[PDB]
Amino acid sequence: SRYKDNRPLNILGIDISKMELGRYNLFEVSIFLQGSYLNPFDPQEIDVEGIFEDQYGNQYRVPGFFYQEYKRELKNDYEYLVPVGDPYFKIRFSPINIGSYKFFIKVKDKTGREVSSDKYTIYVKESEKPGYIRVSEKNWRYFKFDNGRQFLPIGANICWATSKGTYDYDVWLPKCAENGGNYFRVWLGPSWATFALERESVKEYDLKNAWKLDYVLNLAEKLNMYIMFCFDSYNELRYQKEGAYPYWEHTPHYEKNGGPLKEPKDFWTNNEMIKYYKNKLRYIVARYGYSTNVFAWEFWNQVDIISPTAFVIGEVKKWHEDMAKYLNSIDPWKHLITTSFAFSPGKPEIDSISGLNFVQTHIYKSNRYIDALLSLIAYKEKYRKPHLVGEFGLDAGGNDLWVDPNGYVIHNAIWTTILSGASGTAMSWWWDNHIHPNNLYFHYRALADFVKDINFLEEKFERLTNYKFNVYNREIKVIGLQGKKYILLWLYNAKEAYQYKKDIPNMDSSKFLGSIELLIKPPIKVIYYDTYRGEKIKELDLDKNVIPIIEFERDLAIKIELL
Ligand SMILES: OC[C@H]1O[C@@H](O[C@H]2[C@H](O)[C@H](O)[C@H](O[C@H]3[C@H](O)[C@H](O)[C@H](O[C@H]4[C@H](O)[C@H](O)[C@H](O[C@H]5[C@H](O)[C@H](O)[C@H](O)O[C@@H]5CO)O[C@@H]4CO)O[C@@H]3CO)O[C@@H]2CO)[C@@H](O)[C@@H](O)[C@@H]1O
Ligand SMILES: OC[C@H]1O[C@@H](O[C@H]2[C@H](O)[C@H](O)[C@H](O)O[C@@H]2CO)[C@@H](O)[C@@H](O)[C@@H]1O
Repeated sequence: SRYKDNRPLNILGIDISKMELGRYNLFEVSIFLQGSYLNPFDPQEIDVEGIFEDQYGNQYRVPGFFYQEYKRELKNDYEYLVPVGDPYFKIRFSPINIGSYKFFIKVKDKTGREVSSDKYTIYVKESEKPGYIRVSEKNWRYFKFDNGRQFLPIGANICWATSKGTYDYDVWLPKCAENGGNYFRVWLGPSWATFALERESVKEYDLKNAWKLDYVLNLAEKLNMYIMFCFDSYNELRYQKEGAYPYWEHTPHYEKNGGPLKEPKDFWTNNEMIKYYKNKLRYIVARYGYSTNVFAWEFWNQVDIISPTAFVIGEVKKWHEDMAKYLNSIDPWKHLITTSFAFSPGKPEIDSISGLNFVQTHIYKSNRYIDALLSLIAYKEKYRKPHLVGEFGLDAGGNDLWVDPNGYVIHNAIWTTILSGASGTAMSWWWDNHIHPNNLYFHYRALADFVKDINFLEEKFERLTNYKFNVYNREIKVIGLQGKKYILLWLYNAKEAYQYKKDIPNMDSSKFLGSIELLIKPPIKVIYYDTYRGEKIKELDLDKNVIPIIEFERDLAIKIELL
């Protein structure tokens, strides 16, 4: 209990970040206090709350959180955080309406003593921010912002840094954002993760790693990127003898390391563990819930491959139902909630629960993965909520970087997923050893420039059918969407798309290859798009439903407008 206090409860000072701010912007309160508590991360020991009210009756109860300031520096090849001042408490709020808000602070500690502040008034003006990310009410396959604009996630996993810490995100995130990226995913566990909150303990959270997460969230704010926060990863509950990067013997949950659990199976039902997990969810909501740049709360990375001694489907299901209900109830902004599985088809008993707002697929597969992605996307339409292919790679034991240095595998996956009805791109692994050093960001820029001017929420897209190839001496296949105004095609050569040795294609041809006939009514405008250079190649006005295919090396995109 390094942070314990044993003084009578009193507010000593309050700092306010600004009295005028924009819609959805951060309003931060710093609270200096003394009190009686053993653990500032436990609301039964000390409970800080900010009570906000707008002009329209809406009240918000925002939990406060323990905070330490740091100053970062680079010590050769590793980040070092120097503490600045004593720790204190913060409240982080974001206004959804404009106009006036009144608020005050309430604090209660374990003695039952309660103190409060006077009421303060702030004023909120309109801003450029689109709001929080929600499921689209127009098309349940897709996400939107509160203001109605679509959110199509384009990006990759960027789940932890090297020893350089936040200084790696200083490099990766601007490169991603300038190439059309608006999404990434970070890990808040296991204990070795850059942003691990449960580093030494499951009862107290790591203030340095939480500060790094602040920093990276602030960088995403500046770059208009949106983050999935993955709270826990399967390794935490997987025994050393089971392989696959296990970590149970080292995890703070284990009694050997000071935690409440004698075995990982007890995670789902141990009363002490459940209480501390809820405290962690409260801490996460308190410290990060304000942010519209939090796209989603994700409970688990691949919960199905925890130890088989620990995976009890009914208990994992009930835990997800209960925690999703608790998290939603304490989150004033009601962020999206999800979870993930390593098994590519997922677990319908869990994917079907209403408290998970969208489903995911992880798939690592080397052979015919285009067909596998299409099949999984078609299959999971049964859930009637968005589908994110949250992890994708070859099944090559991490050897994607030597097998495919040009990123053709990533290329194939992002085009296939977006044009098959998934909510956004397939999200690659290997951000640090592959995407960045091989400079693969251009693939995302080409795709983003192709899709960004289409409102997917309103096209009523469905997977392409009713088509007829007429192509000789070549095997061309199609992934496509047919909408009320647009038809989007990705054509690929089946004999070239899975070969990765050749250099990046340089500029297709002037020649006719073949044709594809579509069940559509002319006239139409046809745009041919180079998926590697990310540019229009050719435009063609047509009076019939037979679309010529120009010569191309590996793959080609076509945008068709119904006139
Ligand atoms: O440096 C930080 C940290 O790294 C840790 O190791 C990392 C490792 O470097 C990779 O980045 C790896 O990436 C995998 C992620 O876990 C991801 O969620 C996903 O998960 C894998 C899973 O790890 C595992 O490989 C699993 O294996 C399958 C296997 O493919 C086959 O199906 C077999 O029959 O079953 C097992 C499952 O029982 O496959 C999952 C995907 O299906 O895939 C990513 C790529 O592999 O993450 C590691 C951490 O999880 C440690 O070295 C740590 O010490 C170090 O500090
Ligand atoms: O920050 C990510 C890693 O960057 C590395 O530097 C790269 C740099 O980003 C760029 O790609 C340049 O062309 O090559 C450098 C490596 O040769 C390293 O600084 C590494 O430590 C970082 O983790």
